[PDB]
Amino acid sequence: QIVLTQSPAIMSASLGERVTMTCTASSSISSSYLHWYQQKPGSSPKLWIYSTSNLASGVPARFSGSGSGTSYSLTISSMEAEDAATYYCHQFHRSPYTFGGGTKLEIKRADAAPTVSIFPPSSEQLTSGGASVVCFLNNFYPKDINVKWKIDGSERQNGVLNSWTDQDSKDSTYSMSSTLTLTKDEYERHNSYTCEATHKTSTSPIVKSFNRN
Amino acid sequence: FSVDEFSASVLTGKLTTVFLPIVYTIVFVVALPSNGMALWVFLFRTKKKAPAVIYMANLALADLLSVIWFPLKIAYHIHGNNWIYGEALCNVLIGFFYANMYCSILFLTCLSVQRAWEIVNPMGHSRKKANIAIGISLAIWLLILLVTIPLYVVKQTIFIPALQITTCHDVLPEQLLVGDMFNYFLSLAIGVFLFPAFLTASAYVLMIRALADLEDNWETLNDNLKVIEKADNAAQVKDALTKMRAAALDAQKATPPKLEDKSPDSPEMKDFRHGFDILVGQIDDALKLANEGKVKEAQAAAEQLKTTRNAYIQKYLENSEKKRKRAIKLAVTVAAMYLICFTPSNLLLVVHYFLIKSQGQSHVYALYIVALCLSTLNSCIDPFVYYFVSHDFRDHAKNAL
Amino acid sequence: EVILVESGGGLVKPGGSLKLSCAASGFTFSSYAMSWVRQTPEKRLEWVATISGIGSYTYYPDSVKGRFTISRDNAKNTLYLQMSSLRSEDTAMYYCSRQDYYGSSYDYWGQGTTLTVSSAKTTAPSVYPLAPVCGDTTGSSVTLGCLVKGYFPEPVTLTWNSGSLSSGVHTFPAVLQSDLYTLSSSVTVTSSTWPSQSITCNVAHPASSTKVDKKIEPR
Repeated sequence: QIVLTQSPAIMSASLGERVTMTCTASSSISSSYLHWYQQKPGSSPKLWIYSTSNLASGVPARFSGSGSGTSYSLTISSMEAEDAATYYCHQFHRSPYTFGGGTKLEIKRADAAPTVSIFPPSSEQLTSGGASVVCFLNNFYPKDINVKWKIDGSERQNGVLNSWTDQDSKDSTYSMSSTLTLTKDEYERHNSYTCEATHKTSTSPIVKSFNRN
Repeated sequence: FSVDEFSASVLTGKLTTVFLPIVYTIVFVVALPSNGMALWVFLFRTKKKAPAVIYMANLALADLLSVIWFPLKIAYHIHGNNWIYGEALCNVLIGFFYANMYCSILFLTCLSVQRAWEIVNPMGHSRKKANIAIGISLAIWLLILLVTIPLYVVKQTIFIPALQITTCHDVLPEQLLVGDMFNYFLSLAIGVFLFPAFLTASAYVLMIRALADLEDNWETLNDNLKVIEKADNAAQVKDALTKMRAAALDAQKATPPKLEDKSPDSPEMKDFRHGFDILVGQIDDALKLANEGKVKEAQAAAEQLKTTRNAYIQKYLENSEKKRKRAIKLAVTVAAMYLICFTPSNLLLVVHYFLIKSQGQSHVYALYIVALCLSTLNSCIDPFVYYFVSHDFRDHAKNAL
Repeated sequence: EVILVESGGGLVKPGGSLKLSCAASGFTFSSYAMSWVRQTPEKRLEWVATISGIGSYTYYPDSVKGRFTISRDNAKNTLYLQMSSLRSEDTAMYYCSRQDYYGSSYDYWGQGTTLTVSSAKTTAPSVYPLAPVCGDTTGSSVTLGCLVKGYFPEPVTLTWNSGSLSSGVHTFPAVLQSDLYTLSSSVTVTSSTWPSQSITCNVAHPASSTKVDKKIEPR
């Protein structure tokens, strides 16, 4: 049971860069046993570099894996848009045949400010039962973001539901959606609903809040 | 735990379980008694004890020390490549296999060079040259014992669950040592294969040519003799006698084939040179008549030269053309041994471990196996070597059959 | 050249039995070794079982061994993987792979099959139209939202106005919480776009067979 650690687990790189990603092992593995795999969301992880250096059929010349023993690494001479996928290192030296963590490769672009837009619970939802306060954060860079739910200044941890999206194919921007679940009886007892959104673009978070009636 | 599919098919195929044990069985039946008798002849029937005999004795010894283990080698393959005799006993077979592989090349280089050296620049210390050749053999034996250490000391057996067999040599138990294995067999393929092959080939280059030069001197002697009997002018007789003299003096310096291992100081060797002293003296008798002015009288002395040539010369220089033919057949024998046993093995040994180092598997695995199998044929070709070199081996070879 | 497809999966009751079929084409099935590799919801790959091409030669890791039974069929050219005493840890995407050599590993992969091991009942999705607040329409770009809460199992077909628009549309993936998936989707449209014409959301569930279309209204 050899443990394969992939450093880094997530990395941003602009087009035309010398991209390098390492795969570290607990014990010594033969250079004939470490194989690389490329995985695009939805699709199966297909073979890329077999036995640390040798390239598979249909794999571009820009890829040239190097490393033996304990240190192993995937090297890309020229970074491209299609390269944006998760990379896994596999070993067949000792059972169980363990897989790597996964180096998520993403396109490095200009840092964008999140466009925070709050939504009050639907009248159809309120009459039927519950009341969910949905807040959207669209187009921002990098993936590093943190949202905060506050009811009349008081921090709320209960009912907070968070969903995240991967890098876009058109402009490579990230998006986040936050939902605050409450009941009909507890929603009426409050007046204001605050929502703070910390980002690397500015020290003062983008706040979008609404007042009842 | 589980090898690649290509290896697993070979390890269950008829190539290893049927073809190999048959070829190995043949080698056992053929090589064991042939080298067994050859070793006996070199020790208890050869009373010459020349450096050539010593090299051939170790060659036969290298053969024997490997073929004796073949009954366990044959049984191994018949039972689907499964070793049940122990790790130590596996490493024994592996050791003696590669030992005969490399001893054969080195002892062939010694033998070929030695025999070529006795023609170009012969010496006269048959007792000392023998002691030297023994020491060289001990040096070779110990150098190989030391070079085969990374084959003796490493784990060479592995149990394959999917195949339910224990492979010896055929599967590398530690795939992390491929890097070391590659360089190792690449070192041997250069220093213990190519380098001795270069010295072996060029040895026959000098040997054959010199044995064709002895043929040239005999040819020039018979060609110029025919010219004198057909010539008319004094200039044609004077030059042909000077050319016939030069060829006769060079042929006297060379060693005759009937008395091979006979020292240059022996009475048999003195008889060959005695016939030349009567011949050279007769050329001098002809030149004296030619220098004075007697042309028809030079011409009559050539008839006396044919009498000495048919009595003393056509008895010793009688079978020098038969000696040339033996050297050629020897060069053919050796070349076939390199073409079949040495070249396919050493080349693929590098190729095999190169692919395992690069991809973790080699498609030449089947060729690697066939190569290693055909390499054992050298001990079947080795008796042909003794036949063309040893004169005593021929007697025991002919009398037996 | 070589293509593989996985069949089975779906919603399975924890502590049961299921079969997964892997179809093969373009090569000689007996001439190559086969294997199954799973991928957890956290996108982390894990080895399950590898079967030798010669015959019935099975081997599983300690955590998998004793439950999973990898079945091979050379005559039918279809690879099987039967399970027993299923756990909630088994909730993963099971991929089929062809192992050519140990040093070549899995050169050809399948497509994957979704396995959701849960006892949670088939719940119908609830669609709620979300719109900008009172009198705030004084913007260059107006964002519109939708929420699909309380549905099991995944996935759901969400398209704004029967897939007529995709510009500035971000469909967020569902996160499992209290045995009920929660989905959200944002659409950014021009000031003159809404509320000029009806910007409705089309939501469809395949397991429960429910198709709901909600009209987004400012009040």
